Amino acid sequence: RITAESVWLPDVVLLNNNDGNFDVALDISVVVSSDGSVRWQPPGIYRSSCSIQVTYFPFDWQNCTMVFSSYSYDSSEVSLQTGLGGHQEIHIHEGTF
Amino acid sequence: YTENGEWAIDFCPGVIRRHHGGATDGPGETDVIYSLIIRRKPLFYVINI
Amino acid sequence: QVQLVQSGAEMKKPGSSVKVSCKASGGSFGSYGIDWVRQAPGQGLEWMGGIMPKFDAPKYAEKFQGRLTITADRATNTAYMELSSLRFEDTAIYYCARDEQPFYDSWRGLYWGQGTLVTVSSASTKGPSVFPLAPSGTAALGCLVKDYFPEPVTVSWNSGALTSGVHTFPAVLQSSGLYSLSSVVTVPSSSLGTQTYICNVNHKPSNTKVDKKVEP
Amino acid sequence: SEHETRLVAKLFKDYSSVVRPVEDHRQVVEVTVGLQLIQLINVDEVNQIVTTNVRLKQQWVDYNLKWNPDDYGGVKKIHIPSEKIWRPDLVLYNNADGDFAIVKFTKVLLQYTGHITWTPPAIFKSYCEIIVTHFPFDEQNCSMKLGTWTYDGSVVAINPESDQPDLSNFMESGEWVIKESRGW
Amino acid sequence: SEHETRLVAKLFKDYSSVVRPVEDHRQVVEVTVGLQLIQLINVDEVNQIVTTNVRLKQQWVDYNLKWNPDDYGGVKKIHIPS
Amino acid sequence: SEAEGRLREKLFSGYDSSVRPAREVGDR
Amino acid sequence: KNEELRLYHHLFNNYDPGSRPVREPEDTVTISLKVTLTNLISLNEKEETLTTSVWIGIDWQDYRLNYSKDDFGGIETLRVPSELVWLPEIVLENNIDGQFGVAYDANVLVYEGGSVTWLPPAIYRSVC
Ligand SMILES: *[C@@H]1O[C@H](CO)[C@@H](O)[C@H](O)[C@H]1NC(C)=O
Repeated sequence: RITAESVWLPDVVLLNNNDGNFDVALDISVVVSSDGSVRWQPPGIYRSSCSIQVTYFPFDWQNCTMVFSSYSYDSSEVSLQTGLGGHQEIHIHEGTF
Repeated sequence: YTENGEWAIDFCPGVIRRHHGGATDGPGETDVIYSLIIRRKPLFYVINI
Repeated sequence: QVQLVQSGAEMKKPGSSVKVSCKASGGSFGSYGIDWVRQAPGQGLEWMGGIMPKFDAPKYAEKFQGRLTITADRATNTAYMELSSLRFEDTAIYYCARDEQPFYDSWRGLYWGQGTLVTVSSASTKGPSVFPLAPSGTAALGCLVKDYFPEPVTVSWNSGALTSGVHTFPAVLQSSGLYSLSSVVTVPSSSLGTQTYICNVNHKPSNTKVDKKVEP
Repeated sequence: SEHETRLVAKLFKDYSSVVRPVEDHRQVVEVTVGLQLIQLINVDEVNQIVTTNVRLKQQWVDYNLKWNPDDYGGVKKIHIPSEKIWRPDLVLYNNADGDFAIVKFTKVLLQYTGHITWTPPAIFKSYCEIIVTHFPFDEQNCSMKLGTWTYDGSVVAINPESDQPDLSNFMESGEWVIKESRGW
Repeated sequence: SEHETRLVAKLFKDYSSVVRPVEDHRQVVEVTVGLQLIQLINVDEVNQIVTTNVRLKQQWVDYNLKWNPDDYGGVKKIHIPS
Repeated sequence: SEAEGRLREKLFSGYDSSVRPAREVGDR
Repeated sequence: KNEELRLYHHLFNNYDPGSRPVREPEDTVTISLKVTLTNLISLNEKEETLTTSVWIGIDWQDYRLNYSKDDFGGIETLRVPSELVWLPEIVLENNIDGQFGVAYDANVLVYEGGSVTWLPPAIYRSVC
């Protein structure tokens, strides 16, 4: 368990933030396995831009996205994939949500 | 300069003050004070209220 | 290493316009630090124009004002010149000289292109007439290659077997607009009666192939 | 990695971010400035302040940050922290109550030729004269003056990247329509 | 200016800010606390909060930060980051 | 742990956290 | 070799920004002050706060940073970060929000003859 600032991190940020804050709320620590695998689970408080469909307000539904990408590295340097461990969803823990 | 929508700056003199230079006061102090004299444009309150 | 590559050589006629490019690789160049310098045949270097950070706009010599346009494109690392209303006197080798970081009110030109030859001529493609320069203890003989356009011509002696003492002069442009040169060789006077001497003249634009035997 | 580690160590052994990154002090640093408008957050009529979310793309050459790719395994481009290098000090002159200069120091893309690309984000709070005569049918011309605060044109030259701002990634606004945009 | 530079270099050669600045660890540091009230900004009756602008004047003696003014060109006082 | 400290020293000797991990050029 | 780097090493290799630029302790440093106002943002009556956008013109002499253009290739000006030179530490005393300092620490301009210029911009929230 190593402080995140001590290792290389991918500069993955919320691109569609609304308040100008791109980064995570707390850097915390990464978990490094003996094979070089690095797992990082930082907390984040995010304010993302969401275009409101106002037509049926208040009987409305919204489609609010959180766009995450590397700010600097191109696709030829850092490649992204959806996290899983075929579960392409936001994880909501039912007990503690 | 774009004037404030509600406030017009009429005067703005500056003065260099010196004080606490007496023996009892001890080491002297100084500062610069600018006095922004600003006039409100009351049009909103006249029309609306 | 930084390289400047200019466009190819151009054959033009009077009154037309020529545009020469100058593309850079191995380095990063900007909107300034571009200067064009022509060298007319058998003459010295001459500054034509350029762009300096001080004027933030091209400046030209009085000789070229109204006829010359100089531009530089930072995004594609290339610069151009465009000289219009071409004259016979505009025949020259045109160079681009550049600096990656421009001087404010002067220029240095650390990086030069290979140069482009622009020939403004109303003549047409024409082959040479080859005449002997007959030998009158060393004797001299040669071949007069006259009235051809365009350059170049290649001259060899005895199918390349005779190279010692051979001097092929640079071509001279005549007032008619056609070129002329002479190729000469010094040989022992005793060998004039025993040895054959033939100059092999080639002009590719006309497909002229002449083997002229030179004898007294 | 090892090649890039060696390259970074070589580059920043005797580097100085104080002086301008020129071979000769009589040379000018040319900075290509390109503003990308991502979002029009708010138009404040009362305080005369337009808030926008922008990317301020800056491009310039650093003479001392050059290398031969053949000497480092063919590495032709790297990403380095922007805080370590000299940068131009672009400031929003008409800043109303936001930040005057860039505060989000994202990474620069550095080429082996010394070319730098730095594209930090910013929240521009600009002071624009709001004419409310035709409200809500009003049209507003709002500007953003940018320049090097402490460098003059004789040591640092700035040129627009394009004649217009980049609106390719602009999010649609539910309150305003941008009729025209242009950079002079 | 050079006298002050030499003095500051001498003072902080082997200085420690974590330990109380006393000759003996059994000695007490005496701190004189004086509160200057500049402005009463607001009184919040709901949340029961009083917000004020103040200057908290603090005066103590650091045993290790002493010098002879004759040895440093007559410098009798300096300004140091807290 | 002393062993953990030794392992950390071994790992971070010559390690640059600003350099992306790529053993060969072109590795993603 | 860039002449700016040679000048910077000449001026700052042996230099203390913590000490005032005075040959004797009893000498005074004179600061030439100009305050330029760009925008009056608002006067909040409820909080009794005036918000302004200004930039302060600060000029003074530093004999330690004295140089001649002739000895350094004609350089008449040098930009360095303000954290490397002594500053008089000018603050707005009557601020209401606790923000005493300037908004952006701009470079100081070190002219020949020991003349130092600092022109930082600031956002101030002052008591009114
Ligand atoms: C700086 O030094 C020169 C001599 O090199 C002197 O002529 C000049 O007056 C000095 N400037 C100051 C500190 O006033």
